[PDB]
This record gives sequence, C-alpha cells and structure tokens, in this order.
Amino acid sequence: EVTFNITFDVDSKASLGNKLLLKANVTSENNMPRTNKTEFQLELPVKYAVY
Amino acid sequence: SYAALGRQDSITVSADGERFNVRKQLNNANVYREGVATQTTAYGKRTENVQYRHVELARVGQLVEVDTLEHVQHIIGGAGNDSITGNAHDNFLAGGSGDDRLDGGAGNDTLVGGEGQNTVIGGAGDDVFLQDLGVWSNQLDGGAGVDTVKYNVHQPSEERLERMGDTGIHADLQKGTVEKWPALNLFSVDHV
Ligand SMILES: *[C@@H]1O[C@H](CO[C@@H]2O[C@@H](C)[C@@H](O)[C@@H](O)[C@@H]2O)[C@@H](O[C@@H]2O[C@H](CO)[C@@H](O)[C@H](O)[C@H]2NC(C)=O)[C@H](O)[C@H]1NC(C)=O
Ligand SMILES: *[C@@H]1O[C@H](CO)[C@@H](O)[C@H](O)[C@H]1NC(C)=O
Ligand SMILES: [Ca+2]
Ligand SMILES: [Ca+2]
Ligand SMILES: [Ca+2]
Ligand SMILES: [Ca+2]
Ligand SMILES: [Ca+2]
Repeated sequence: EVTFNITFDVDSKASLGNKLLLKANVTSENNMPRTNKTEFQLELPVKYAVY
Repeated sequence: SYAALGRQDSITVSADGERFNVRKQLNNANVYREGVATQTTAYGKRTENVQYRHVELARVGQLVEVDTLEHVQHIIGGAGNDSITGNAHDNFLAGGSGDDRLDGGAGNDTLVGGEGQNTVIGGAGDDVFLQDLGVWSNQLDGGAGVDTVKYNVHQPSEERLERMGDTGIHADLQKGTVEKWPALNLFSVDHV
C-alpha cells in the first residue's frame, strides 16, 4: 500500500465553472480487465475570489 | 407602439380572439388637461370679467385605462415591465427595455425581448427569437414545431470588442445554455 499527496497549481484567471471533476485510474503490465476498483472520480465545489 | 410609456408604467395585453384588450397602468403619469382660465380687466369703474379655455400639464398620480385594438398584428411595449400576449396569427411582439413577458401563442411569431431579464414563450408554430449579446439573462421557451434563435441581427458594440475581443458565444443545446460573455461574467446566460 502506498499513500501520497499530489500538488496542483490553480491559475488565478481560471475558468472551471462552479464544479470541477478529477479522474484517475491505475494500470499495470499484466493487462487485466478494468474493474470498479481501478477507476475513481470525485467532484468538488468551486468558488471565485472577489474583492 | 407604446414606446412613450416610462419605466414606472406597464401594459397587459390579452387576446379575445381577433380583438386585443390593453390595460395600461401609469404611475405618476403626465397628461394634458383643459380647464378654464380667467383674465380680468378694470376700466375705470366696476369690473367686467372674462374666461377662456387653457390647456396645461399636470401629473395625476395613478391612472388605469383599457384600450381596445382591432386588426393589429404588431405591438411594441414601453420602458417598463410589460406583459404582452398574441393570438393565432403571426405577431411581432417587442418588449423594449424592462423585464417584459412576451407570449406569442399559436402561429409563426417573431419575438424580440429587448433589454432586461425577459421571459419569452413562443407557443406552437415556427417562431423566431432575436437577441443582442446583452449583459442580462433571459429565459426562452420555443414550444412545439421547429424554432430558431438568432444572434446575428445586431452589430457588436465597441466596448464588447474591447472587453471580449473577437469571441462571440458558447452555445450548447444539450445543456440548454447560451453564454454571451464567456469567462468574463457567468450570469449573462440565456436559457433555452
Ligand atoms: C446562485 O447561483 C447558483 C448557480 O448558478 C449557476 O452557476 C452560475 C455560475 C451561473 O452560471 C448561473 O447562471 C448558473 O445557473 C444558483 O443555483 C442554480 O439555480 C438554478 C435555478 O435558478 C438551478 O436550475 C440550478 O440547478 C442551481 N444550481 C446550483 C448549483 O445550485 C442559485 O439559485 C443562485 N442563487 C440566487 C440567490 O440566485
Ligand atoms: C483510464 O481512463 C482514461 C480516460 O480517458 C481511458 O482513456 C483509459 O483507457 C483508462 N485506462 C484504464 C487502464 O482504465
Ligand atoms: Ca418594456
Ligand atoms: Ca401568434
Ligand atoms: Ca425587455
Ligand atoms: Ca407561436
Ligand atoms: Ca414553437
């Protein structure tokens, strides 16, 4: 088991709507059929800074 | 054309077949009215007086009037929040400035919402919507039949070119939204 953090940089003039989605799936050389464990996606709300 | 009506005024047009009943609600309307002036003259002794008509301006507060229209196919509303409804013929319904409601009814109608936050119902038939790349948000329903929304009628303004450049619209009929100022404000969207 491996746990790690991946850092992202968000542009200050970004246009992502109000709802941004991230998608990730794992792969290996053994080349076996895809499964629900292999795929994951989660949804996060977005707000825009205003002054 | 009711384009002389101000922002505080409104009209409500209802169809009784081929005849139209128009209810005008004018708040603090300014109306000419004719009265009787009185000029007087003394002539060295006891006075002789006269009178005469005199048109003048006055504001008479709240007024409600019921106009009647026959054999009229096109109506233009004022600068207020109008409610305009058509009939089974082909109508030109324009709202002008303000948050107008336009309903065409049956037939092939042309619908111009103008400025403001308009709600526009086309009804049955093949209807035409004319838009102007404004800053407000509009609600548009086409109804039955094949309908068309057009954005090419108006030439783009100078400030539009300055703020946006050469970008126009992002339209998607699956989402049902048309973004007239993409990535500059998120609330200038027409819902179709
Ligand atoms: C505040 O805004 C939300 C979201 O509006 C949507 O996203 C904006 C970025 C902009 O693009 C808007 O034009 C979008 O509609 C409103 O919530 C939505 O409300 C509509 C109906 O009004 C509904 O169909 C959507 O499902 C709603 N979406 C969400 C995520 O809530 C909300 O109503 C606004 N608040 C006020 C007080 O107007
Ligand atoms: C991972 O997801 C992407 C989504 O574009 C897909 O193209 C790819 O085939 C997927 N790979 C696996 C191993 O599921
Ligand atoms: Ca109006
Ligand atoms: Ca009609
Ligand atoms: Ca209008
Ligand atoms: Ca119609
Ligand atoms: Ca229609």
